[PDB]
Amino acid sequence: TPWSGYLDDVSAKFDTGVDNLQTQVTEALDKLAAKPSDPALLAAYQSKLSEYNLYRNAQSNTVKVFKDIDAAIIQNFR
Amino acid sequence: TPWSGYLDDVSAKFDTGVDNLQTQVTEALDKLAAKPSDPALLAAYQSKLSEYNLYRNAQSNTVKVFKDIDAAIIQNFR
Amino acid sequence: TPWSGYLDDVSAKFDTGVDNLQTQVTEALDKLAAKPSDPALLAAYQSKLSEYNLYRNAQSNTVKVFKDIDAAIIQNFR
Amino acid sequence: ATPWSGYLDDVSAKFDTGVDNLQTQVTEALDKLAAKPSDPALLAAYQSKLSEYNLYRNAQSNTVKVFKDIDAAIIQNFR
Amino acid sequence: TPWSGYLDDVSAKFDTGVDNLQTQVTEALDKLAAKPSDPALLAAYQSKLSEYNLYRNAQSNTVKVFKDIDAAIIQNFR
Amino acid sequence: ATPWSGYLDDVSAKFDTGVDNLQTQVTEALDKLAAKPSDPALLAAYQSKLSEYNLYRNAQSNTVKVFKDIDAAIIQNFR
Amino acid sequence: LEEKKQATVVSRPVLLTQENVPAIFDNNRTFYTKLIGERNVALEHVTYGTMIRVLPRFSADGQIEMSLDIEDGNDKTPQSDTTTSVDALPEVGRTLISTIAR
Amino acid sequence: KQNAAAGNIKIVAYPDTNSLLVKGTAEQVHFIEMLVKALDVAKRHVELS
Repeated sequence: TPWSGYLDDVSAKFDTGVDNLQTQVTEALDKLAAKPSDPALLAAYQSKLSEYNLYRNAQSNTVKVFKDIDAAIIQNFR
Repeated sequence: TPWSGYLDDVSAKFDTGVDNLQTQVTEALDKLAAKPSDPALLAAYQSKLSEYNLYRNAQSNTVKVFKDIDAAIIQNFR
Repeated sequence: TPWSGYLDDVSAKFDTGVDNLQTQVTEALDKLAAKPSDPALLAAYQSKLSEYNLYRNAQSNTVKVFKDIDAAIIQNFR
Repeated sequence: ATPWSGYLDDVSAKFDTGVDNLQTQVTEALDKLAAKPSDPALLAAYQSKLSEYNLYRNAQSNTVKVFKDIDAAIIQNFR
Repeated sequence: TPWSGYLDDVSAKFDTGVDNLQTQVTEALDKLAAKPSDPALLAAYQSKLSEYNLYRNAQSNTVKVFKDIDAAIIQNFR
Repeated sequence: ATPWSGYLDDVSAKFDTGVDNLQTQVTEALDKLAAKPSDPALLAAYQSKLSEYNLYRNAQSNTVKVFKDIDAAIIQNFR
Repeated sequence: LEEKKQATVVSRPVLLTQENVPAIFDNNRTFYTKLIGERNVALEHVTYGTMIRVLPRFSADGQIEMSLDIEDGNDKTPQSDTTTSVDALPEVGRTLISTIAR
Repeated sequence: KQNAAAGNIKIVAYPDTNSLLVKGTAEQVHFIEMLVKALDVAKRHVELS
């Protein structure tokens, strides 16, 4: 098994939580690229790009908070 | 079930509120194109096109505002 | 939840201070999405959405400030 | 009891209680005009109600936006 | 009134710096609301509302500046 | 061989492979029009092509900017 | 007036694939009602089309299992306003099915 | 060895041939095999009118 710590477990919870978004985004992009002027494709792309943006933000903000909590404990071993 | 976020729900509310507008607005055009000089056809089409316009506008602005309310909270985790 | 901290309490003061806004925006949207072209409904929804924005925003800034007020205190225990 | 209502709701509703019944008057004027579109006195009557209604909705929504922008700028300085 | 700090003093100096604008703006609001089509009432409102906006913005930035000076000094007690 | 290209370049290039020929069509439409700038059959065509070109460019740039901001916001957390 | 009408249409697509390999077949075609003349009505037409998307699996019992998406029908055409063509091209529906079968 | 840990097993799906790759000890492989064949069964067909 590839060794995984705790941080990469917290990080993975988001990845499996948003089951298929990662691919839905590129699918929507390839349709939009096939016909930029269609409003039904536009209005569908907006919602996916926004969901993706928020997902990535929350993910990394959480990883950072945990690393700060652990470093503050390890500082007290000495 | 299929994966869908909160922005997807807010968006789909409109699509399920306008039961059939997306088709009617197309058929109206198809008829009009057959005989542009009929005033009854013109009159109908004007109202349909205008309704489709407002529907897309409201749908987009609302998604934007919920994206901003989310981003503001995410920023404060740190 | 059974256990509730100080920050929990301060957060919950807003949730109980706005009696049911969390519902009023949901059902105002349900009404508007059904008829996107009614000015009476648009003029209602603008207000309820704005109120919901200012509420969610100030709740989070206040919790952030109270966290930092005392993260600075427990730093002096050592 | 009565439903909860913020400050912006109140600034909005001061119009809906200021223009006493314009929202009914406009639908009455339209229902009369649609009966006989070629009456000069009916067209002359409807033009005024429609214009007043337009202005009323504009002033209402612009004022709500301005207050929402004065509030967000204070809330941002809490941090 | 019973207890006030230096920041409270800085703030209050605006609340008394403008004598009556706090009422004038609410007064003009309902004069207009009674007759939203009067040009004189519109022009009267536009300037009072602009002055109220600038009054609140100018008030808040100053209080923040003073908070940052005081926090900077207190940081060096240790 | 071929020059190095990043993720943002792959995104920008998707649109260009999507609109197979628009870049040429927009030129030749203009030269037909400018040779006889008073034929409604040429004018109605050019209106369409120019609109399509506008929307294409404008969507491409906004998408690239959003992906930039996502990455800069992740990198800001390495420290 | 008294009128009687009977109609029949049969269509069959064939697609070659390999075990575990997804595959798709897609077709569209048009037909023209030959109502003819110079003092004629506009020549009406109808268009029919089909999707199949499939994924096959061999089972040791000598059974084939398929995941199936099927879409079929003909294009909605209000423009075919004519009464004179009561000999219309036959209106089939529009249908979507997705399922698995063995 | 007979006392190897359960957490050491790895499973990799291989759709190209509709098969699985399993890595572990002999006894672990055996148990996995038994579980696999305790899990997969030919589903029944249902028709709805």
